[PDB]
Amino acid sequence: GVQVETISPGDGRTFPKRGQTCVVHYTGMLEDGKKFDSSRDRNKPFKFMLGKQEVIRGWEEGVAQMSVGQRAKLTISPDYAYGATGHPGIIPPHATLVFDVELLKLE
Amino acid sequence: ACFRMTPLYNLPTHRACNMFLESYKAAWILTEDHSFEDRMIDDLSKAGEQEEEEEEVEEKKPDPLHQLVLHFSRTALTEKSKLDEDYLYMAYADIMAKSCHLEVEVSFEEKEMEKQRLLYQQSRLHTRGAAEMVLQMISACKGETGAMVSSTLKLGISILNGGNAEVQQKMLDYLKDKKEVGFFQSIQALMQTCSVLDLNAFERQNKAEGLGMVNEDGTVINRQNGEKVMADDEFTQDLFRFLQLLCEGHNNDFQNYLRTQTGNTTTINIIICTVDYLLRLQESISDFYWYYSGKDVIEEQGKRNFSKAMSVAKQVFNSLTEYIQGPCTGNQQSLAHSRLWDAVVGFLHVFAHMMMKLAQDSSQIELLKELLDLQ
Amino acid sequence: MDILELSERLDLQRFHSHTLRLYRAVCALGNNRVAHALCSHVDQAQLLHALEDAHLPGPLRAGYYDLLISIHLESACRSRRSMLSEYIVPLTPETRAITLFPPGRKGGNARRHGLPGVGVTTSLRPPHHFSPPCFVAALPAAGVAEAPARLSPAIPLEALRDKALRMLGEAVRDGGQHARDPVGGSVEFQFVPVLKLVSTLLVMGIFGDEDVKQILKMIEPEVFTEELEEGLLQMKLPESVKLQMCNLLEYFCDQELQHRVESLAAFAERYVDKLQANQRSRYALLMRAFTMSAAETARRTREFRSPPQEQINMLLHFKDEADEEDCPLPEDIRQDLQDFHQDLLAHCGIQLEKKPQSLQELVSHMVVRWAQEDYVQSPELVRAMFSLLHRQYDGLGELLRALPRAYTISPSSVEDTMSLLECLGQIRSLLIVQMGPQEENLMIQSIGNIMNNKVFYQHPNLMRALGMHETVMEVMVNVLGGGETKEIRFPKMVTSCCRFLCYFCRISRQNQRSMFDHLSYLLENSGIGLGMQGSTPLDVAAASVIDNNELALALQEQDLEKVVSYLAGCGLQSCPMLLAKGYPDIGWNPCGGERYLDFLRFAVFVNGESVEENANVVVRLLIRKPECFGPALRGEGGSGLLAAIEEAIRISEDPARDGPGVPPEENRVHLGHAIMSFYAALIDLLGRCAPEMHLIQAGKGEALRIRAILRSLVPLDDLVGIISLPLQIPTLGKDGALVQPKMSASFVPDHKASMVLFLDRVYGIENQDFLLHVLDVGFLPDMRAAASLDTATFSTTEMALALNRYLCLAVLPLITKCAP
Amino acid sequence: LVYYEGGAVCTHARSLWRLEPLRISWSGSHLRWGQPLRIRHVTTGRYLALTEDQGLVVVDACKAHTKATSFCFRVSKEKLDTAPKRDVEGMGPPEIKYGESLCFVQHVASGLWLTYAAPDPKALRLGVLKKKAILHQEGHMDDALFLTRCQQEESQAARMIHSTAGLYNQFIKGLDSFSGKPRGSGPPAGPALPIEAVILSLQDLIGYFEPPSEELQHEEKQSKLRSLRNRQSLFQEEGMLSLVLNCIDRLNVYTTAAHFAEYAGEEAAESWKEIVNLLYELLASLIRGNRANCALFSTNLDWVVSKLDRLEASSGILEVLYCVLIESPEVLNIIQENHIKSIISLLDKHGRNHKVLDVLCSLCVCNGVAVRSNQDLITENLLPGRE
Repeated sequence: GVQVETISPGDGRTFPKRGQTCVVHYTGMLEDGKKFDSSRDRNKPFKFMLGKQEVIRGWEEGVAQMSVGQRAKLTISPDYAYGATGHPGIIPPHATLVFDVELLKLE
Repeated sequence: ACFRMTPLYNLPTHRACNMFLESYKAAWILTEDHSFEDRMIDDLSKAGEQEEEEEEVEEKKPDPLHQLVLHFSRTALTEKSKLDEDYLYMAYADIMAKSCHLEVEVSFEEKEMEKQRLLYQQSRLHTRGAAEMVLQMISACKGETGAMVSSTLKLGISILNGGNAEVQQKMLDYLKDKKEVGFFQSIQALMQTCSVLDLNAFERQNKAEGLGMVNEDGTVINRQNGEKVMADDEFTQDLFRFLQLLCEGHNNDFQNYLRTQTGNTTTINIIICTVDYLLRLQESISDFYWYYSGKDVIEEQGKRNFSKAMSVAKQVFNSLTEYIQGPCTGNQQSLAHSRLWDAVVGFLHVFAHMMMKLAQDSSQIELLKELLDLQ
Repeated sequence: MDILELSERLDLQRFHSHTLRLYRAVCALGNNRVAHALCSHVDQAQLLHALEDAHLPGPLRAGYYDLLISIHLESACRSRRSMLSEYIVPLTPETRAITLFPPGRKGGNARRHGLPGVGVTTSLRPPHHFSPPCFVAALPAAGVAEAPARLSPAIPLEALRDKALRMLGEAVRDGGQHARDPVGGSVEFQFVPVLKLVSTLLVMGIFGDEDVKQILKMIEPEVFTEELEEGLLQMKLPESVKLQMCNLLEYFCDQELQHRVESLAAFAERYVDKLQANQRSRYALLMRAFTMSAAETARRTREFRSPPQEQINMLLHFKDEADEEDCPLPEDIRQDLQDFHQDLLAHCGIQLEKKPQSLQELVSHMVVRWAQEDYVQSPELVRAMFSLLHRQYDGLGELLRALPRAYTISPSSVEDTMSLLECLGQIRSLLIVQMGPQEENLMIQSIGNIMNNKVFYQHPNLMRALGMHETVMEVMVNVLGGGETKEIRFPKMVTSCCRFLCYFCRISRQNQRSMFDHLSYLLENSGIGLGMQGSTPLDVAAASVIDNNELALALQEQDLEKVVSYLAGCGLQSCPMLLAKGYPDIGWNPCGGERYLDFLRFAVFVNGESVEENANVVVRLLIRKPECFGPALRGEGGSGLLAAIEEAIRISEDPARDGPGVPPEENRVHLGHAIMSFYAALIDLLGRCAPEMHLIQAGKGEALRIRAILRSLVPLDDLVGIISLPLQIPTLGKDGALVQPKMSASFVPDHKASMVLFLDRVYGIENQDFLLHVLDVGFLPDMRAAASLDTATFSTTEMALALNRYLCLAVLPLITKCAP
Repeated sequence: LVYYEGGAVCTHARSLWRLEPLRISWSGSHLRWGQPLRIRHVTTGRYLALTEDQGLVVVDACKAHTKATSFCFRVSKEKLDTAPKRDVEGMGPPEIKYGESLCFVQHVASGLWLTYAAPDPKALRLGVLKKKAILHQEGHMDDALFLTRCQQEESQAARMIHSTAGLYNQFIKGLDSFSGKPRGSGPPAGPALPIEAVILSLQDLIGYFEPPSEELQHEEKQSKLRSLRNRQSLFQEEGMLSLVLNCIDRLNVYTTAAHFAEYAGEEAAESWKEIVNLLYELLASLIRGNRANCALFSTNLDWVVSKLDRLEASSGILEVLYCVLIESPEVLNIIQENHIKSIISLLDKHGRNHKVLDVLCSLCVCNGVAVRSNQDLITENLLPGRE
């Protein structure tokens, strides 16, 4: 499913609130470690609003438990991830996915 | 529709702007023109500071004119299924033609100085191979009428103007050393494409004028479209004048080549092809003669139609006269066995009947004069 | 393994270069989803750093530069370049502010030409549209080919411009340095990608005006100084580098010409305002001065009697100065307009320091100097330089060529016009691609948007200039060319292409002529297109001819040859898809012949008026073709038309003779109804082809001869039997519910009216007793039927309504003529 | 059966004919009116003659009897045939003109006039423009036969094509001969394959198909490529493409050199590698640069696809596929996902190759248009793995 682990601690007193947009920086790599997407390479943090389901709904929840200023290691199972169809070209079908999430701020 | 005619102050602003743009483009910019093409060719011709190198002379580097010519030859000689239109070759060929020709008590000296000037401008062109690639353009054109072939034939007309023996010489050698039928096949297809007067087309035009339907925008009576009759007549004139100028100078070798192409695997007689086209011309002329013979008098648009037709016929007759002149005995025999005698008979009957018809009216005297010149 | 190290291993270098070219090929033609997939594999920042690094080998840098330019820009590039040709200027006050020459103390013609590319150009260009690349976005639940096509990935355009400028400056500096090692291993390898980037950015127009000024300084410093770096031309460059910087000059000249166009547009705005004011004043004087003088008032009114366009025209007739006094406009306004004309000539350089100070002259000098230095060995380069040279020599000529393409739009509808230009951009986009179902949905909805546009209704000449109809027929024939006969791929394509072009027919008579130019080749394709459902290319061709007598006259006998040959072919056998439908076979195709026939009938009657020449030609073709007469009334072995009609009614009665029986579209039609539809169509052609009461009263011999052949082909007693044929009437039943047969089986009053129209057109009315017997065989049974029709429930029925229609259209004029 | 036909066949070699006199000495002399003459079709190599059962048909030279085979050409339909002309050595008087004179064709033994069979009923329904040549006593009005000059290199090509076709038919016959039975530990028991002969034939064919050097100037380069078009068209109409493909199939039934030897023997085996490689080279040379050539391969692309996986001539088959793809768009339209996957599998098993990469690039876009489906499929099945 969704496995969460912290590499850097966050404040913990502040949490993402469902229905609030969050600006985050992330790098997306496969299970083997090959990087396919990096918001840092984009140089602007990716923005998403909680509950809109624009983010993969498996990935969306995994952000929620993660505190602000807390560097994350997130693993997504294919059922939570793009799944059997997968993403044409970028993600192979029915493969798990790994991300690291930096929750810089919530707007 | 005149009370409905909206004064330009009541006219919508944007619409008025558009129609004014059209009106100005018609009235001013289209009318004005200055010939920068002469100095264009002059600059493209002149060679400067090559001589300090002293090895390019042994290699004969092309002057910018010669380079443009060589690239056009590259485009033409390159094989393609259809002769593609190039607006650049369109305009460039028009430019070379206009620069080349660049045109009352004139002294001999003055007239000969004009002749030498024309020789020099034709020289600066034929040094490039322009008429050689003109023949190449015809071969690649494969007898397909179009603006491309029209303009390039016009350019050949310009380079041949006055019948330059040197140009006739080089094109004769080129036709010989290619010994290829495709160019002559193009010529035949082309003169097949040449139009003759159509009674059905003329009656359709008569319907157009008589109806004079009001164009839906306001009231536009008596609209005149481009006359479908002899739409290609200018190009036909150009082609027959081209053959004229090739055969000019009474160059018997050129007339023999026109009569028969030994180097070609298949030999065609452009002269008898011309005879056939002349026959179609007579048939058209005689049908129009009968049509206006039913009428009491020829209407003005008809007068213009015959006028342009017989101008075409005049050029055709001049071309045939040039072919036969010299005189080339082979051409003599070829005409002798041909049907141009029946052609002359038909033309004579037409001539007689038009003289009796024209003689009555005073307005017809101008067309009668042109007919006298045709006879 | 380090990329710089790969430079030494030629095998790896070649493989990676071909890998870059492979990404390029797969991304080609604006494959946006593929492009995003590559953005997953290739990082934008990685590409940027690759551009920055100079040590990296030349083939590699060329590959990466191409990938950046294409995978991000090329879609916007092709779109923008396509819409560059069209020149449309709104009537903004900002547009009015524009002038040909920059203001200054010196006279405008004497004033230096405005620095090219600098100023305000209001030509309506849609903004570039990009989609941010993000893969955390949820997978689209919507099905493929239904969601809109993804936009091209987004790049920070400002930063990209600044870096492009930066390595451009570095390239110029290094060229000045003449360092032994060029960037990428060659001078051309160093420069070429930079000029590609500059070309793309400039054509997008994202390249800001100050940076364009900078670029001009780098190209030629001493030239573009506005009141040491060496010119790029002074540096001398290999042939490819010459090619692309020539492209840069070409872009600059295009922008300059666009500036000229908008300048004349703004002058036109000022001038038309002056004309409206002055001509209001003139008319006010006219209502004032008409009491004094009549002869001048008669001519001045005649000037106002003229259509407004011709009024503008003979107003503009001041150039010659022969009749300038005749123009009502005063000498002052004529003077300032002449000043404008001189200004325009000076800007064009038409009117009469070694360094040219003018972009056109310097470009000419550079072309001449190159051809002088050496013969160019690249024919494309030769083509480019000579085209540029000719163009710089003929600016008046460029203006001639562009003026028809120019157009002016009111400021109010600017946004809707912009939307329309976006739609046309989508249309041109799909032309390059091979047709696929997503593209199918795409241009269907895009065409729908085009119809929905009000501006699309408003400026017919403007569309004619823009040429969406030309692009539409192009994509039509691209679809048609591939195996149309074996399989009509995408009837949705063909039907939509009609709906657009067919609507264009309904739009304008000038548009009618415009497509009429292509009508022959359209008909050639339409020879099989009519078999497609409902509206067909044959139908659009038919819509073209109708409503213009001039178009009818321009109709071509050889086109009629092809059409009649098609008609005979339908008579040769039935359509194969009928058997594919399980529809039983018949010796001939009735439906396609019927479509050809109705095309011919739209051709013959313009405003309900026959073209006698066309009728004669069709008569010739019919007499050549017994199949045109068809199986019925064959002659020898000739089934009577009446007998064929009753047999067709019997077939329509017959179950499964018209049906496979093993209707989701319900388009399947009883063969009896179809064949008799064909025959009623033939009768309609034959009646319309009949000569007219005028020139029959004078009696033109050929006219009466054709009429006699018509009466011989069609026996009057046979037609009397046909009109005598009763028609089933819907009746109440089964507790009194009305019983209505299906019209695809039913024998129709439309056909019966075709018969009656032929009768009145050809046989007409001769005898009163003959009239009475015709009535009592066919018209009075119908008129008892009509009497029965007057019922409350019956009045509802569309079929009784149709009876009322055709009876009134025919029986009433019959009474009118026959009353004496 | 020979039928009077018009169209592209007129340009084709099958319309070309070979005519030889009866007397050997001074055979090249001026052809004389009413001369005894023998007609052999250039491509077939068989003679035209009269058979009682079939009237006149093209017959093999061995079957030819030289009297029923003998025909005479006549300027006149009416016949006197009274006194035979005296045979003359040397160049002789010139009677008939090449491409100018019109002539009647007559069979000396029959005296029957050769004419068309006339348009048969219901033949217009076929639409054939070809009508059987028949011998008629009265003949027809159009019995006068007009004659045209052939072209030297075209005739040379036709002669070499006939020899090539004969030798390859015999070689294929030998293949089928030992194909049925595995030789095993015995003699091949068949006539020796013309191995050196086919090697020389292929080598000459490559040399005579070898495309011009690009360094040659534009005009003669264009002329030579035009000759290439004509030559490829001639080999296409003749059927060498098809028969060579049959050859490739027949040698492809054998997997390896030793396995083929087990049917044929080592003395046949050693060349087999070079034979198949140079054969694929011949296919590539013949098909390269010809729309008509690539057109037929579109009918069976999977046939190529299966052979792409084969190892012995991998480079040659790859070049063949390259020429097929780069020249024809329809082949690009018809390709399918299994085929693309097979190409990627080839990339895997043969390792990295810029050539395979370029063939795939051509598979992406062609003729200025890109196949949406092809690009999407290749992205989907190759890009994500990235190995």
